[PDB]
Amino acid sequence: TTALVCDNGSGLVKAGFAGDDAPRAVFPSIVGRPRHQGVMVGMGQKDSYVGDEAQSKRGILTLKYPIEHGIITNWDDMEKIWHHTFYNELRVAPEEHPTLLTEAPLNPKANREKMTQIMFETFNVPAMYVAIQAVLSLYASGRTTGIVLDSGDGVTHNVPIYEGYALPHAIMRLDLAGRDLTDYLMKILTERGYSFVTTAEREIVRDIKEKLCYVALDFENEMATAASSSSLEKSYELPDGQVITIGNERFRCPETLFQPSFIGMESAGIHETTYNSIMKCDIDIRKDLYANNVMSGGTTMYPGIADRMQKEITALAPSTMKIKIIAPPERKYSVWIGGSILASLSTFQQMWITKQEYDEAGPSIVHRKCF
Amino acid sequence: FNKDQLEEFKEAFELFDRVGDGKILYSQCGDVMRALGQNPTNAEVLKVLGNPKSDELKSRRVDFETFLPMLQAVAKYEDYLEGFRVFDGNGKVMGAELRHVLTTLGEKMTEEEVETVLAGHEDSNGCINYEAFLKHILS
Amino acid sequence: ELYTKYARVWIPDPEEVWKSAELLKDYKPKVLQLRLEEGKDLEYCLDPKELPPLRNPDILVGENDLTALSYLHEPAVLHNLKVRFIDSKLIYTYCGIVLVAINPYEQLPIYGEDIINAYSGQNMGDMDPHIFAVAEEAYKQMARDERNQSIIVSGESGAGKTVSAKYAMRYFATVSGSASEANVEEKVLASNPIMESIGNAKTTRNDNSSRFGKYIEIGFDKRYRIIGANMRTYLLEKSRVVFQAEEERNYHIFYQLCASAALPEFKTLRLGNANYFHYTKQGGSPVIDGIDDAKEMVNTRQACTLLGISDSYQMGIFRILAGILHLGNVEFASRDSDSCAIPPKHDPLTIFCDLMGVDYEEMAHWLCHRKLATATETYIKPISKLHAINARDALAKHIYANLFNWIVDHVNKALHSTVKQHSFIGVLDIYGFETFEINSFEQFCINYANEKLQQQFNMHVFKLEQEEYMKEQIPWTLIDFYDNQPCINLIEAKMGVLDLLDEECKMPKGSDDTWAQKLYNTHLNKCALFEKPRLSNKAFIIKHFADKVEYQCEGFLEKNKDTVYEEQIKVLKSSKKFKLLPELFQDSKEHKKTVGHQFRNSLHLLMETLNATTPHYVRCIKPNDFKFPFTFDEKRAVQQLRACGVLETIRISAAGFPSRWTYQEFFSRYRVLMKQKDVLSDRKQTCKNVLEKLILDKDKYQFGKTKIFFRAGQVAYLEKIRADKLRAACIRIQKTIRGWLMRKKYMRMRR
Ligand SMILES: C/C1=C\[C@H](C)C[C@H](C)OC(=O)C[C@H](c2ccc(O)cc2)NC(=O)[C@@H](Cc2c(Br)[nH]c3ccccc23)N(C)C(=O)[C@H](C)NC(=O)[C@@H](C)C1
Ligand SMILES: Nc1ncnc2c1ncn2[C@@H]1O[C@H](COP(=O)(O)OP(=O)(O)O)[C@@H](O)[C@H]1O
Ligand SMILES: [Mg+2]
Repeated sequence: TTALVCDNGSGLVKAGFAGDDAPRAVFPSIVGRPRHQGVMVGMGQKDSYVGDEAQSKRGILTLKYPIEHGIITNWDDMEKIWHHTFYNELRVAPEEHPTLLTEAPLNPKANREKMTQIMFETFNVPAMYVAIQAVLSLYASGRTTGIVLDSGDGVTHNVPIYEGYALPHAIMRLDLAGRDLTDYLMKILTERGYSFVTTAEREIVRDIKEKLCYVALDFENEMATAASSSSLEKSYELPDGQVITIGNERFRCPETLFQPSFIGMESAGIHETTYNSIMKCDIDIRKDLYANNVMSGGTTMYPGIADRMQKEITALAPSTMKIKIIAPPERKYSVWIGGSILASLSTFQQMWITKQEYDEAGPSIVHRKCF
Repeated sequence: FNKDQLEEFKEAFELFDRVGDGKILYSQCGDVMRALGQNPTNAEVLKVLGNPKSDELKSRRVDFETFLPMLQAVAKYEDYLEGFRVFDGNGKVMGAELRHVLTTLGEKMTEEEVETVLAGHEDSNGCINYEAFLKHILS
Repeated sequence: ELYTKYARVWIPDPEEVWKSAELLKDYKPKVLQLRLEEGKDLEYCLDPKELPPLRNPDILVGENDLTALSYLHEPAVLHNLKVRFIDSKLIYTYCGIVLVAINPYEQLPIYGEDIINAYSGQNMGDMDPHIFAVAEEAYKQMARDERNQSIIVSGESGAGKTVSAKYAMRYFATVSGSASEANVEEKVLASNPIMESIGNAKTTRNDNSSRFGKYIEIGFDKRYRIIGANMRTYLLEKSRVVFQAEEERNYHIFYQLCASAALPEFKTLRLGNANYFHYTKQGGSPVIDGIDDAKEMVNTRQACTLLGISDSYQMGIFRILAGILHLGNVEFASRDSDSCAIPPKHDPLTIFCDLMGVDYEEMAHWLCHRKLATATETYIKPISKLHAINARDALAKHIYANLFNWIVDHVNKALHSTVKQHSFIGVLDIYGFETFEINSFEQFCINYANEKLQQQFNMHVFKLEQEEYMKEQIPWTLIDFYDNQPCINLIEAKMGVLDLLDEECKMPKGSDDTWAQKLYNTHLNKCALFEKPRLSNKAFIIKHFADKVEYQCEGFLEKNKDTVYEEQIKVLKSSKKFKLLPELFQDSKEHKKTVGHQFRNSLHLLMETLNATTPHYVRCIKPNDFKFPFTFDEKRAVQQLRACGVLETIRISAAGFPSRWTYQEFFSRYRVLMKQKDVLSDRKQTCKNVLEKLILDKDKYQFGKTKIFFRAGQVAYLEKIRADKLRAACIRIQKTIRGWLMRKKYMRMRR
């Protein structure tokens, strides 16, 4: 039978069957509960809402994410999201389909233990695996050498890989995110005198970010030009048809990814953590990790981020050794595409954790097999 | 062999001497043995002759005294009947089949020899009473 | 032992694969002393271990059943065909149930009506072998029992399959009473040159090798009289459309079409000389010796017109083939490392558009880019030149396979007749086993298909003989199946060669080197039938039923890739200019499936079509390489007999009880051994004493109720001891008569 392939971050869940080329079900990983007194009788009140309901209803609701930074923070909502995914959205009984689950590297180990334990106990899935989100992007990009820069909501990490070997001593992990880009965008918009205080408002600001941000080819030139001209300034409509102008702040928000000092991290941007990750590994390898840079996950999709890095590293790195940046349009789904590829290899079928080997060994076996 | 036997055999041997030297050829040895009552095969004849080569078989001459040990060596019924019953079960044998086996297997004889010995022994069907033919040729 | 002086043995020679000799000496447990027609007296030499194959006695040689022979081995099967074919000129022969047919090049008289009528009453043993005995047994089974009947014909394409089918069709037409009702025969034989033209290609071993299975149903009314016919086709060599090894050609119809370019009709096609195009050029060898391409054309088209194809459909088909040829010449220039483009005003695509109707711009864009659709949104993604090439070649293969299935189904429209069919007899022509100095994906698929047919053949023979032992009340456990699941599980099953090849197609940066290097872990030590050639890492060896066969990987990955992008066929399907192109692609994963997986499905349908049925077999062996009206050349015939599984049917049956005798004929010769002391009232009881006394080991034979079953070799043993007892009697009589006639010469001489 086809395996299921499932990817969940703190943003969208992505799910589908292995061997398919695009995910069948995509919905925000949100669980929502009603915040107002139900007044109507026979309203049909519902214990909780999941994904697209929690979007549509949202104004009546309050909206909560069960994952902070790849770490599942409360399990009962995660279990609800999986239940909604398999029964309602895929509509396929999980007893019959091996399942593939995806995670950021250097997570708390218990997260893998519990994520396994729920699959075997609560869905009786016949077999399971876990993969690193960064590894699966190379399959989607068609390479066995490169440094996978991957950033969605939640975690941002670099994993270098050379000829199918990963290099644990060079893995980098950070907590800039589409989320802390959103919360910074909310904070800074207050200077234009617009305010958003609620989760459902945050889900507005996220659409403002998704439509209107772009990454400055040079920061200080456009910081001058926005002082110089209205021509940069772009306007947008709230759900109710009130309309707002936004300024330099639309480029200025993803500038934080290059300078985390703005949010108030002392860290260096994804460019310098890319460079330091390369520098952490052997000079024999390094030219190949300059030759392939693979961008994954949604936050990479800000227009012009690729050109900004291709400038920034070329300025940083040794002058003659050429740099290239590889940023396939699919990349928002590349981690799922990679899991589709991986779960349909015939060599891989050996390597699913079986129910037997769990039942002997308890959840801990996952630490032996998966990584 | 006693003196009388040796005398009869020597006389017969000398009758086969076509050169007057008191000798026969090796190739005549079998013929002399047969005239004297032996029935050796060509293989047996050549063996008692010492497997002679063609040239000495046809031209080397031996007197009676050298021939004699060979005659001795060669000298030293129900099977015969079953052997004829092989080619039958009404007690007959095709003349064509007997001719074929005598002219094509074993130590092949000539067709004229077979015609000569078979003359008058086959009936109108071309069948030979083999018990009678055998008794006749053993008499 | 069986060896004794004045015994005969087969000795190897280069000039013909064996030579007959006689022993001058007894053997003993070394050297043997041998008699030969030339250099008549020789040392022979004994391997430090075997003996030379002992030779069958001359009562058995020349019989109609090759398994009636007592010693079964390559020499005897060579000899017994040789004798009839040159000396008798009797060509049909039986091996077990399988019918061996040796191609004459002279047309023999024997096929005429009078013999057909004479066969029509007579069962499988009642006659000498002939094609009508198979066609009759099939017709009798169908009439005697509902179950549909198959005939299966195997060999190299030039071994006369078509003629062996054609006469079987005459047999059905003539016997069925059905001549008035329909001509299938005229239609089948007028259809043949079309499917030869599109179906066949030169293969380096011979011209006009058919690359596909061709299957024909002949349908009957419930009154067992012919309605009509239906074709099917299987196992087409989809890979050959775009790639050839050296000294091979693409399918004939491309060369025929290019040679026809002189004609005004095809002017618009702008076809160049046949080696201008990239699909035709690669074999290097654009002319088949001995044929006029353009003159084959006029018969091809006459066969189409006679088979009810539109005069304008013919130009449609040629317009499409010309489309494929123009398509191949498209050449991609890379924009970047990871993206590529078609250059401005590129000629062949400009012509391919004016042939097919589709816009230049949308083709040129879609060839350069894949489309991906998520549920909500869509991404036009660029693709590397090395991907774009395999896309174009996949589209070329997909067009050709559809055009072939359309031409076959229009053939069927002519052949098919509207009475509802009660049942059918089906006649199948397929390539036999195939091995060349180099072997490649085409041969790996051919050999897999062969060995899967061979499994059904084995199981069917094992059923028929477990019947024959059951009827005659032997214990049937005495004989055991012979099974090549251990090899099919290597080719077919998961973690098998085809599966690791599909995996290496999709895995990133896959290559032939990493495919072989991934095979050698899993199989090489673990599996008894997979073996590595010692001096190389680009190659692997598989033992089939027939032989060991070495496959080069070098080409082997590229040929497996198929994927066809949905946009690129959707563009064609939309095309305005003429009917047929939309007609081809009429009603997925089918675009994703690899060539080896499409073939693995096609063969599995062929197997379901045969396993519905109780087959009959014909094997065709081409007895000399040069088309001589009659010659027999043993070095060729060996290779045929191995490639057509006859030698394996024999090697299997030699472990059986192949040699099988009536109690009356057993008296008929062997009363000579039987002492008339013992010769007794009851035949079934009499021999039980004699045989168990002559043969001291009881395991070597069995008493069937109505027949006796000997192991191989002990019939000729009984014949030897009979010949000895006959010789002993011949001695005793010749001894007597020699002595008598010498005494009478002495009477003549004295008196
Ligand atoms: C007071 C401290 C720790 C905690 C409050 C002490 C408690 C006791 O630790 C837990 O066990 C709780 C929990 C946790 C959650 C789930 C789980 O299955 C196990 C543990 N883990 C967390 O809250 C992590 C989550 C995390 C961030 Br984001 N990135 C990370 C990168 C790698 C690993 C984990 C993380 N977290 C926010 C922190 O550590 C913060 C930054 N730590 C501190 O300020 C220092 C001064 C120590
Ligand atoms: N087209 C886009 N442009 C800019 N940001 C986007 C775009 N699409 C999604 N995002 C942001 O990226 C994050 C989602 O990233 P993603 O990798 O899909 O999450 P996950 O890691 O859960 O799959 C969210 O913060 C979302 O607002
Ligand atoms: Mg992600």
